[PDB]
Amino acid sequence: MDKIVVQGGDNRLVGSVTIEGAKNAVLPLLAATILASEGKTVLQNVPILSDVFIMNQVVGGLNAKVDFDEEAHLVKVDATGDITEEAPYKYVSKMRASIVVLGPILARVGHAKVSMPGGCTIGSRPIDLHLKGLEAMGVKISQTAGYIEAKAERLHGAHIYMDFPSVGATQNLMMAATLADGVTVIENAAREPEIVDLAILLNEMGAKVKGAGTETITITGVEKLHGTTHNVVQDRIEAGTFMVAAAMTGGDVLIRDAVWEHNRPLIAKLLEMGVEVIEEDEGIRVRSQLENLKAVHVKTLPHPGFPTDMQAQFTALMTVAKGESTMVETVFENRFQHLEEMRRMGLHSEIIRDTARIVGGQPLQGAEVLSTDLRASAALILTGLVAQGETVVGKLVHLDRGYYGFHEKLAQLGAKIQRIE
Amino acid sequence: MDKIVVQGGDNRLVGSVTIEGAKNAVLPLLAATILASEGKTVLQNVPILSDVFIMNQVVGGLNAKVDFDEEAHLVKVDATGDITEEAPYKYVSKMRASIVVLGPILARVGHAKVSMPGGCTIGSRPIDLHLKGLEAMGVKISQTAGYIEAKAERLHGAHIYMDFPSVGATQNLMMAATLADGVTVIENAAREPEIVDLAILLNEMGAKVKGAGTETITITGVEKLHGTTHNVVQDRIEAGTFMVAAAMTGGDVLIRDAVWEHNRPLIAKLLEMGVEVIEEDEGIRVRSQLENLKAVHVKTLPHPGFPTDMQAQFTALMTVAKGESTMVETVFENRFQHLEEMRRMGLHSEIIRDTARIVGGQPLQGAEVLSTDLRASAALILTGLVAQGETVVGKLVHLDRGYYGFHEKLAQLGAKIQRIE
Ligand SMILES: *[C@](C)(OP(=O)(O)O)C(=O)O
Ligand SMILES: *[C@](C)(OP(=O)(O)O)C(=O)O
Ligand SMILES: [Cl-]
Ligand SMILES: [Cl-]
Repeated sequence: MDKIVVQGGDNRLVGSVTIEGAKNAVLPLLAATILASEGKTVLQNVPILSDVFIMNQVVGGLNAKVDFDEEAHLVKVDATGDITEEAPYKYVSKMRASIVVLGPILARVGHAKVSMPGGCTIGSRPIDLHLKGLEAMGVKISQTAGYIEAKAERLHGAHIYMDFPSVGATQNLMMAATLADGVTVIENAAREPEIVDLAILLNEMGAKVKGAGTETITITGVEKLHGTTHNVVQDRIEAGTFMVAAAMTGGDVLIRDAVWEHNRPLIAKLLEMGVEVIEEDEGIRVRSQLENLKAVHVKTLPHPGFPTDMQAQFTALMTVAKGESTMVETVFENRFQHLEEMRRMGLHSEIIRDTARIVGGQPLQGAEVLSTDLRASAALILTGLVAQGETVVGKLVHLDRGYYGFHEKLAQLGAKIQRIE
Repeated sequence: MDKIVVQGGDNRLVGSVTIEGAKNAVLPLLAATILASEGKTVLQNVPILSDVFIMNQVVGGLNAKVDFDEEAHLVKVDATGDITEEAPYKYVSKMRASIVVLGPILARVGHAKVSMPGGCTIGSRPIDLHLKGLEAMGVKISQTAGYIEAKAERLHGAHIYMDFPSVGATQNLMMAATLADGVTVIENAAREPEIVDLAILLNEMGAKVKGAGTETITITGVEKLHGTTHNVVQDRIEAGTFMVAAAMTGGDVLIRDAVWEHNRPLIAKLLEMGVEVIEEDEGIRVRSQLENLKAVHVKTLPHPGFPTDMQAQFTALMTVAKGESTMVETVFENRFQHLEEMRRMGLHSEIIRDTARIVGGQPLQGAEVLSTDLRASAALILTGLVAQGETVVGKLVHLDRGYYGFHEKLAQLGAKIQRIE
């Protein structure tokens, strides 16, 4: 379909950029609207992304009324009617994150039918942590012709120790627990900012959720939740993507209203590399002198460690620094596909299992490249800014799941970039 | 788009099956036709596959005349004219194996322009072994706007120790060596049957290639090669796929004219599992009693070890054996994607890095599933034969690269299977 075309070199980025609401918070926040049996829920700062339109179809398919005012970045949900139980294959097959309606359907309805997710290109993503935790809460799981068929005669709390701090499983279990009998304790919980924002929404709806952001979340079940109005937290991955873009072009960019505390492990590694990062009244400013950039080691880890969703973009910055950088991806088994396409731009990298070694300063050239996944697409476009000549990036269906107007925002900062239909 | 629909649970396969010429031999054999400056080359037993049509476009684009008589399974090549140098992005981006014209173009023309391959879904596949070996032969490598630019002022032999026995790099280097000055020795060479068949063709064309099938290939360069007529070796992966299908359905199938020596590590593991494998005058017969199948351990390795191109299909057979089987995939890093789609059919598997553990005897159900790659597609269809209910397999573009008439061959053995347009 469309292509993004970048004229390489001389793309120093200068100016200010507005960041959308978080893709990875709005999807579970929309799932949470099913819990409210009284009042309507309004989410503000909603990003206009393909994944949001799909989740609105999933929630609407449960007999909730979903209205998306795109100009106002607002979604209104009326879940006060009789909620139904099915999340069909036609939606789950297009977006794995659809799975986070399982918990709220079980809490509100007591039974659910959710298509089992299949393979994902960036790694094996089994949902046993979701299903094991729900079984501990009294849910009987069957699987029939591709569907998870879940029944809770009397959903109840459980003391769950997570083998891994799964973001999606933590969200599913927290939401199921809000209307379960008694207390649920999730040990080794995901600590990501999106977990915190979901807990804020649930507490605004009349739930009793404590500890979000720590390794232990405690939920005290209640009889019913109420709708509320809530601003989606800023997208820290879109914010971090523009911080990386500023750093690798020797730019000076103000990322408007960026949250320092969400951006911590990225900001610390940018400061270690020699990038300047300044907290100002209107946002976080990122500036760099290209000759000051030094190679670093990064290891992706569950929050508060370095976020896997920033890894591909950070490897693009490692290409311009001085020395050999090392990126260790521990969260996803197969998230270095962008480094394979970057070979076409002249980038040599050494990949052994979960570790990529990248010598900075190689003389890259623009080439025709194809996106394999959302963050890989952004990493290819960022590398196109610094390569010599013209880069053409295709398979933009991936970029459109998580960035709104990426080429327009880069062009207003001074990049020679166009999106051609 | 097209779908394969399987009615499962009762699909004992009985009868005889014809196997096509090898997709992994015909592609390098077609590249080798560029070496012949006198006489035309005729390949017989050519399979009707999408990859063959692309390779015919690559070779035709070098100013060789390529005629494919599909009814006769015959390709005729006239490379006696002035051969050109470019293998463009529009072909390499659709088929990585296009890269094996680099060696023969350098041998025949002395310069080449070949699009650099990018990412592949089943694993990182860098071509450094190809380029390092060509540099040792006097080729100067540049990279410009996505293309490998290669020039050999006077191509010559080299004593190359391969870091890994790469099939494609071994093919590229042995073809380049045929017209180089002096002797080339490839240590730690690929030993696969497709290497042996390519060496047979080169020797029939007047080359001096010795040692194919062993860890050391020696090539003595000559001035020019001549066209010849050659039967493509039988596809041992299609043959092995029907051996696995017979075993997992408790069938009795004669795989016509199968070559025992090419099928060795697969046959030995089938015998260890309890399958009966009988060498007969018309082919290799595979029979099994389902209650006799026992779990086994398999590790993929370079030939003569167990072939990675049989791994996915063999994991489908592991689902019906008694006990816990283990599959270690050492050749590719991302080749367990079919096991994630198989969770939709009810299959639980434990995947840690390169190792998959599969408990046999789980009660699988048919579901709608999507192919991720060629051998994964075959593995999903085979699992559909034994699951209870209807399996629908999509994304058949992958299957069509390596199997001709797969659903028709299974239906004539008794499978309840249809390909719907
Ligand atoms: C991965 C990216 O999951 P999703 O697309 O989000 O369902 C995939 O399917 O490749
Ligand atoms: C792998 C399968 O290589 P190819 O398709 O053969 O070029 C890929 O590109 O996914
Ligand atoms: Cl389904
Ligand atoms: Cl021979």
